[PDB]
Amino acid sequence: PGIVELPSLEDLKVQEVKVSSSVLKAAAHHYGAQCDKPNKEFMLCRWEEKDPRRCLE
Amino acid sequence: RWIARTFFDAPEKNYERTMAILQIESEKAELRLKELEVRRLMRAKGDGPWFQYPTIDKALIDHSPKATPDN
Repeated sequence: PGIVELPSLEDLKVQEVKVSSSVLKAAAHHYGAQCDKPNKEFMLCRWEEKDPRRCLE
Repeated sequence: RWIARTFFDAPEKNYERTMAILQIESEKAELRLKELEVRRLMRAKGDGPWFQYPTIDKALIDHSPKATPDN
């Protein structure tokens, strides 16, 4: 069958949010307040098209 | 002559009866052979409305926003 296409590590490297789970859970509501206006573009992309390797931008 | 007049039938009556009756049963025989040929090809290919055993009804398939994004 037709083989799969995957993006290489020339693109899959964003500087990660290297904080742990405690502070990331504690800072939740203000993260929803100031930011998370443009994340719904990402989440709508992910729910309309069921394909990661598409909405990675 | 009196016996033929009061009891029996004309050969016209019986003759046209035979001819009509052969017309009727020729229709019956042709429909019967055509029936079994239609049945054998309809079982073979399945295009007809007879041999359609019930598959899944898709009305219960309700697409919606789920929990997991990759379904």
